[PDB]
Amino acid sequence: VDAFLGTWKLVDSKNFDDYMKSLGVGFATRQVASMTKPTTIIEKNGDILTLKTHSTFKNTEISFKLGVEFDETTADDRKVKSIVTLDGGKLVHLQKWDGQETTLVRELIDGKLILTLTHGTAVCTRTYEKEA
Repeated sequence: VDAFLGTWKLVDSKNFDDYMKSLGVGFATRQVASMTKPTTIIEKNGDILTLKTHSTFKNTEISFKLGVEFDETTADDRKVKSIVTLDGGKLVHLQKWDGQETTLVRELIDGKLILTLTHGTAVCTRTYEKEA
């Protein structure tokens, strides 16, 4: 997990508004979150991986041990069971709640954190460059 550890600012968000409508997010939060560029910062302690998404809405902190499902409240106010494991340098995250489940697949392509947000026929592929 070493290549993840660093500060990362949003460079591109392809298909963001299509993913936000598939989940159920109203027009003012859907438009302000596309204008916002949030800073994802992955850190370490002793197996406790602290991923801090610093947005102009609510700052979400997730603390995770690689193969452990944890109950978490999101920035859109939702109880979600959150299972992230490492697949050869790839944090394959799955947040699941009452029929609806979104995958947050984070993959290093040429020093860039590619956050692939897939739900109901709308994949938002988000390029982040390293600011560390």
